[PDB]
Amino acid sequence: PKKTSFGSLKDEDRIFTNLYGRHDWRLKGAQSRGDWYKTKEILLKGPDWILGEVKTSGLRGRGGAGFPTGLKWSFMNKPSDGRPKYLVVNADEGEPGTCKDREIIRHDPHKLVEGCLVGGRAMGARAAYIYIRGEFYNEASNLQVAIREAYEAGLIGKNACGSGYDFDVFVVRGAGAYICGEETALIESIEGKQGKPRLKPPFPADVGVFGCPTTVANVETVAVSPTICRRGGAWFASFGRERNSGTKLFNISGHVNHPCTVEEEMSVPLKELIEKHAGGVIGGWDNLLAVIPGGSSTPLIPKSVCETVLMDFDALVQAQTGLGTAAVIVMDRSTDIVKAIARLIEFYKHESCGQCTPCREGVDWMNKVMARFVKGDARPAEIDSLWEISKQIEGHTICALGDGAAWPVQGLIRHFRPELEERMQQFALQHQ
Amino acid sequence: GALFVHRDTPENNPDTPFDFTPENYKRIEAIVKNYPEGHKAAAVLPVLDLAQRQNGWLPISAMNKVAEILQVPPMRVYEVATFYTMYNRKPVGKYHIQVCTTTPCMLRNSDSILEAIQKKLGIKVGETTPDKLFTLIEVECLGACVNAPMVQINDNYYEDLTPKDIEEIIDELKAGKIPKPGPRSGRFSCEPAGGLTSLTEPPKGPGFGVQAGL
Amino acid sequence: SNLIEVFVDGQSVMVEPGTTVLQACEKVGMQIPRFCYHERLSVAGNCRMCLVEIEKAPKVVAACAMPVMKGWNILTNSEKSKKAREGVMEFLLANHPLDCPICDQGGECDLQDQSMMFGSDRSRFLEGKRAVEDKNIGPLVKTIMTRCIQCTRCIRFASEIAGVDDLGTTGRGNDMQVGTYIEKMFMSELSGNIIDICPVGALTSKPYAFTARPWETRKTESIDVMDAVGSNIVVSTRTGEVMRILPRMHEDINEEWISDKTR
Amino acid sequence: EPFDNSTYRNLQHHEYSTYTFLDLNVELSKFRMPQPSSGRQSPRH
Ligand SMILES: Cc1cc2nc3c(=O)[nH]c(=O)nc-3n(C[C@H](O)[C@H](O)[C@H](O)COP(=O)(O)O)c2cc1C
Ligand code: SF4
Ligand code: SF4
Ligand code: SF4
Ligand code: FES
Ligand code: FES
Ligand SMILES: [K+]
Repeated sequence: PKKTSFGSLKDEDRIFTNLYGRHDWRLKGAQSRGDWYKTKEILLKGPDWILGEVKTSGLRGRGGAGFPTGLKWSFMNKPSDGRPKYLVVNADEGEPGTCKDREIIRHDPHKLVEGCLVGGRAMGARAAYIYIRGEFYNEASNLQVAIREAYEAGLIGKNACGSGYDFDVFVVRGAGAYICGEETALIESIEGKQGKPRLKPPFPADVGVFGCPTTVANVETVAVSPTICRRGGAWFASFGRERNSGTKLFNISGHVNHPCTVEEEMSVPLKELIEKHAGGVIGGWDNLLAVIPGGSSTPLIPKSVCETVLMDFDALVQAQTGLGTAAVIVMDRSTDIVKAIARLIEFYKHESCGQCTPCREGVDWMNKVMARFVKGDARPAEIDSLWEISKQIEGHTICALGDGAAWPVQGLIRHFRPELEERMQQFALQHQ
Repeated sequence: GALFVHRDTPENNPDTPFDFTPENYKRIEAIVKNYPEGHKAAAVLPVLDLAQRQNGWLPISAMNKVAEILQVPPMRVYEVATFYTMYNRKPVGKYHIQVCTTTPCMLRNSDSILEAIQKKLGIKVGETTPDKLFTLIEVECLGACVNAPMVQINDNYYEDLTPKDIEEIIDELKAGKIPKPGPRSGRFSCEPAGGLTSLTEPPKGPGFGVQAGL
Repeated sequence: SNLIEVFVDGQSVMVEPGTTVLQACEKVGMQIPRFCYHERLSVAGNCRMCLVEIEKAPKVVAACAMPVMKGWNILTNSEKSKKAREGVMEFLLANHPLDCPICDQGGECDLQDQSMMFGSDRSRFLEGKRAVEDKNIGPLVKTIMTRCIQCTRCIRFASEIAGVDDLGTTGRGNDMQVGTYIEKMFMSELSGNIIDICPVGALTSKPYAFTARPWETRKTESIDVMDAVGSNIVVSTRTGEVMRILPRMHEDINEEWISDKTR
Repeated sequence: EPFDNSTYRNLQHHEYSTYTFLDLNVELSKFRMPQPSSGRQSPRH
């Protein structure tokens, strides 16, 4: 009735069986691994059944939102209105520490296109625009090879999978931006204009790409969608805590012996995951200083929090952080925490699209202030000023990049203020 | 300098000779046909990228020529070129060297890789070699963070880099030999160095764990 | 029958569905502070000063773009809104140049006046300000682009009321600059109007540049005679001399614009 | 045909070209069904 000891998943329930590219990633290998099997029956079941089984799965947005993917995808169950319906798969993967999208695309692309096909059918979309980032040129070419194989096999195109539905997938390359990862900015960049995000009184379900309805979904979420249809929401709901189901991927990087990727069951203990899959923190677990749970946007937590925390949405939310993209970055006692965070703010300043004032001016201001903090040329009152500034841009920006840049500062301040104090005192008496 | 105001120069002038090869033209029209009719302006980013491939760097003439074929006003084309980072508004030298400097890849001593390139090339961060072979600049996160410090040579990822390993890569480019894309270590793509902690069993065939219904 | 009902500061207001929060607040009389939102041009959202607190709602909404619905109490003077306005202006005045004594907008600058009403009384920005090279767009428009706040009012005006697409925004981040990239004069019969819409002294008039101050000129309404449209103008006279011909508002004849030959 | 889990068979990306992505995109065009028409030829027309 309850699998309290969540984690230690087995190979049978793993989705991306070809994660490390140890099997044929072409159509032949994907069909061998169990892809494109009874797809027509999924198509013939009807979009309501596809949406309904997603709610039973309790799938949450694996892109940094954690939204109830079933509820979100239900927004195009509305009848047709003359305008075409479009699906969009986010594949930017610009958040630091995030590598999962790269691996699925270049090692199991056929799952992705099938995900667009079943996803489009559920939401009634006409075509899927996979927005792969510009850097992933080899990945994009690998993705297109699978698309051509699917087109020749008759899985996609006119009468997709022999079910009457006509679905097409256009893989659109990026031109280099982290803000393109944002859903509305991605919708913007597809349209050909500058990649600034658009405000939302409206929503992509009503007004979106070319003005037609759209829904930006992460690569992982759509990729696991067909297997959810095959194995059921009940099978998917079995894993993970309540409201925390599924087997989210994990990108472990930083001061680990063997940084890697693993598709571990959700709500896994953080210590357990690092110990076996990654190999443990360099210099032993006691050498840990701080950990980035789910990417740069997610605030850091110290080792004391790291002692026992389940890797999921709710457990991290009560731990003053978020799951985000499950990008676990560890930082040992040899890591300059202030320098590392300042680099993250530097990245955010170099990636802000400059549209709204709080993100255009606040992030740059926070960059300059944090630069002084690294050198120590400041005063203790500046820490509080940095806190107020980070709150001023929080929730006042068009997209969640401003909140995505304010959280690391808030995370650093509330957990390493004595380190900041010591550095400033060190600067003070040195320059006497 | 990354300046966003183009001042006319003999090298980069609106009369600079640029056009599209016929093979590029059929590629362009296929790009435009991917988008719905009436919104052909959406092809600005891929088409402008096409001009980059056959020119290395795009001058103002390339950005104007993209405007004519796509009917987009030149100002909007200028917006896209300056906003996105990849578009080289200034000439670059053959192999473009991009080094990640974000925290996840810097935590594993990425500056050692940057220092190694600096020593072998002799070119300081930002400029280009006199023979126009390497253009060393730093870049933000490129996704491959679980892999060790890496580079983005031209259009290839070289992960799990090590200061001597990039020395081999540079001389291979200097001699014309292409370095193999992928990590420069035992790890193939992203697997743990010690061994496969998961997916050690043959994947189950079609129909496994499949409900009765569908 | 379609009129939905909202509570601007608690007082009930009848609003046509689809009405933005900003217009609903204007119905009572409260004018939400704004930079990017110009009534004639489209709505953008770069301003971020139109932010207001909706009752029992945790996120401050942008009144320039949010359409109201049933039973909303737009708390204009709520504390959270006031903190938001101070924060947004603090960012605006962070990199603004100290040109008030030498800026023509001095005395009629929206940034100046909104600082007096909705803004702090000091600065906590102990950094180095940014500077942006000037651009030339013709012998009519003063362009000190360092004072610009990227409200994109000029961009919207050029692409909507002028029809020519030569003003845009180049680059990202704080280094983003609004201009025309390649040097080119922004020339149209309505070119001089970008002086009026610009809330700061970034775009001002070269012929009148720093010859008078707004608080010392006497404004006299009149009718333009250069063209047959008969646009209503406000001729500003000081010490028996004519410096500026500003457009008036009529909503039928000239809306809020005049031709360059008129100005 | 084994469980050759010690081989990374995804090596096709090594021998790719500058124009590879746009090349097989063009070859893939014939499969694509006609795009929807928004009426006018451009948002400005
Ligand atoms: C600055 C920023 C960057 C983002 N980058 C990505 C990204 O690279 N991939 C992604 O899937 N979602 C990204 N998101 C989240 C999207 O905006 C959106 O919420 C999500 O893609 C929706 O799909 P999902 O529900 O499957 O996550 C980003 C958001 C922000 C604010
Ligand atoms: S938060 Fe930054 S990236 Fe997002 S819309 Fe505002 S300025 Fe652009
Ligand atoms: S634009 Fe306004 S704030 Fe800026 S210098 Fe002129 S008067 Fe002062
Ligand atoms: S120049 Fe004036 S109108 Fe144009 S964006 Fe800057 S402040 Fe706004
Ligand atoms: S951290 Fe080096 S690539 Fe993202
Ligand atoms: S008024 Fe709505 S953002 Fe400027
Ligand atoms: K002005």
